[PDB]
Parts: sequence; C-alpha cells; structure tokens
Amino acid sequence: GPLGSDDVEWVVGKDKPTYDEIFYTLSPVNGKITGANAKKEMVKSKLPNTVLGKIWKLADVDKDGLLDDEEFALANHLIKVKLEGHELPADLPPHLVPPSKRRHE
Amino acid sequence: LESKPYNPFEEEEED
Ligand SMILES: [Ca+2]
Repeated sequence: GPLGSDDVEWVVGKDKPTYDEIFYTLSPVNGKITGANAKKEMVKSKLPNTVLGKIWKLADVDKDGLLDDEEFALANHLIKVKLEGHELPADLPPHLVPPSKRRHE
Repeated sequence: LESKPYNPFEEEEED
C-alpha cells in the first residue's frame, strides 16, 4: 500500500532563512552550533535565564545538546513568540516538531 | 536523570 506524504505546516519553514543567516553568524561547526554559541545568543535576546532554559529544552528536539539550523530556528522562533508578548504552551505538536524528528511507527 | 545536562541554561543550580 502506497502511503501518502504527511506534510504538516511547520511554520518555522517561513522563519528558517533568517535564523539560517543568524546560525551562520554564530560560526556553525560541522553544520551545528554548540550550547555556548546559542547561549550567548540567548542572553543577547535579553530574556530571563529561566525562559532560555525552557526555550532550549523544547527547541532541542534531538536532546543532543547542540542546535542545528532547524533546532536553532525553533529556538529563535520560540524566543520571538515570547517577545511578541506570548508564550509557548510547553507542547511540541506535529506543526512544531520538525520532520527530521517525526516518529513513524 | 531529571537534571537535564543538555541545557546550557540548566548547567548546575547552586552547587
Ligand atoms: Ca539539538
């Protein structure tokens, strides 16, 4: 049975180009920045340290400790949501979880 | 295992 492609609306796909540029300015080592790079970026965002921890713990879907361009873009996306006056529901739904981390079966 | 060491904003609390 030929199953179809599940294309969910990952809004970060609209955000990506901008955070991709930022990702490159933090010096992406082997295509993935370390916790230090994004840590100083997060403190530049001028958010409370508690928020940084929450943003990271949600955004880092790999639980790898590093942020690649999609994880980092989610990090920035969530930070922006906070800056917009709102907050993240502490839920990663299908339309926020990147396809790279979408578990099939 | 509850202290998540993968977060640079969660790197140790008081000690
Ligand atoms: Ca990661």
